[PDB]
Amino acid sequence: YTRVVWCAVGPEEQKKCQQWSQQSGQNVTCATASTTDDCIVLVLKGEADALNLDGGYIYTAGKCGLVPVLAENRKSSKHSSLDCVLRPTEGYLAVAVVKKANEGLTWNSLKDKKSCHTAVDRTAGWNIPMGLIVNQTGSCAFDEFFSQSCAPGADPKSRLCALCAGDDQGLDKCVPNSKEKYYGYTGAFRCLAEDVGDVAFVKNDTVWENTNGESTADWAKNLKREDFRLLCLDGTRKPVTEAQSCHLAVAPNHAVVSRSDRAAHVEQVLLHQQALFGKNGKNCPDKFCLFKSETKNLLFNDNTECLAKLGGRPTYEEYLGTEYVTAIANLKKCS
Amino acid sequence: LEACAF
Ligand SMILES: *[C@@H]1O[C@H](CO)[C@@H](O[C@@H]2O[C@H](CO)[C@@H](O)[C@H](O)[C@H]2NC(C)=O)[C@H](O)[C@H]1NC(C)=O
Ligand SMILES: *[C@@H]1O[C@H](CO)[C@@H](O[C@@H]2O[C@H](CO)[C@@H](O)[C@H](O)[C@H]2NC(C)=O)[C@H](O)[C@H]1NC(C)=O
Ligand SMILES: COc1ccc2cc([C@H](C)C(=O)O)ccc2c1
Ligand SMILES: *[C@@H]1O[C@H](CO)[C@@H](O)[C@H](O)[C@H]1NC(C)=O
Ligand SMILES: [Fe+3]
Ligand SMILES: [Zn+2]
Ligand SMILES: [Zn+2]
Repeated sequence: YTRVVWCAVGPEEQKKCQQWSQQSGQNVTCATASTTDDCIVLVLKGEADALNLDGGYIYTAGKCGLVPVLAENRKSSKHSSLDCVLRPTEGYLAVAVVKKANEGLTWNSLKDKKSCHTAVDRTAGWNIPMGLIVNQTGSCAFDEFFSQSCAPGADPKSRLCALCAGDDQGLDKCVPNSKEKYYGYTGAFRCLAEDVGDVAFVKNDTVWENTNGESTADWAKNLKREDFRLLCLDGTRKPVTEAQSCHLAVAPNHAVVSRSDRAAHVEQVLLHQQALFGKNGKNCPDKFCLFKSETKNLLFNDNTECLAKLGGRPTYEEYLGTEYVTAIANLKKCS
Repeated sequence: LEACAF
């Protein structure tokens, strides 16, 4: 058999990957790059085999020929006798979150406010809200809609990076990896929690997992769910219990991609690795947990219960869905 | 809506 080479985005992911590699007896080894796009390039060169991707990045990877292998499956909402690995994925709800105290703010008054995004090119942080905003404004000048933002991966001198904070030292402002304080789901929610932004584009789970003691992280440990509201597309504001009726979109779950020629090997190795290190895995929590990283969603989202098999051997367009692919394509016409 | 971006 062959070893599988995972691609870690940034140094925190690299550290977790190295622990995984050690624990797996080098069945998995690590390549690292500074951004998700550069990891996608390492895979296209054959210098890494695989990584797990948000759906917007799956679109970039899929245009370049890489294929989905296994998808994240989180805790099911409904009763299922199906094993996690065989359960169909349900998608997650992209939402726009504001502070309840910022009382005039709705979907229809977002112009010139400050925004927090997971990163450019990700589903809930970018493709869904900016695709909606382009469409509703009739303008491609989405870089002039919010007065200032943190949108990791944008030009660091531009308004879209003005709120990003970089690392402990203030280096790497706006880089699209976990070194940037406001990167990703939890970074973008922290950007709103600290009132750096007026609105965060994240998903429903983010708000629940970082409030009401669900996180003990310093910035999160005192946040209360009732101090947030979701913005609905009809201009109303709801409590964060109502995400099923006040979301922007339903997103396809993050998923592992690989070259087509290494997908079956990558699949087999991952099914075995999650049996050792997954939720209830033989060696988790004793030795290593693949789907934990103290809330920082490194390599995989912390709320992943397993990686699940895909039905229909889907192409990337099948896995993302036609409507979403079409939405991304429309937005990318602007740049 | 066609080629690889790299
Ligand atoms: C929004 O996200 C939260 C967090 O994932 C969901 O609440 C969890 O739901 C699972 C499955 O019902 C429960 O077993 C967990 O205990 C919940 N977690 C927490 C921290 O409360 C919630 O269901 C999601 N809302 C919608 C509409 O999907
Ligand atoms: C932004 O608007 C475009 C143009 O209306 C939307 O693209 C259409 O999507 C529908 C539903 O999937 C398709 O039947 C049409 O073929 C698409 N039109 C074109 C011209 O490509 C797009 O979905 C909208 N973006 C968002 C995020 O809602
Ligand atoms: C009608 O078009 C689709 C196709 C596939 C889908 C998959 C999913 C889940 C969440 C997934 O791809 O992980 C959700 C919605 C979808 C709509
Ligand atoms: C390493 O992989 C080989 C081949 O599948 C297998 O025999 C062994 O159990 C694997 N071990 C770990 C610890 O991942
Ligand atoms: Fe995502
Ligand atoms: Zn809906
Ligand atoms: Zn098919």
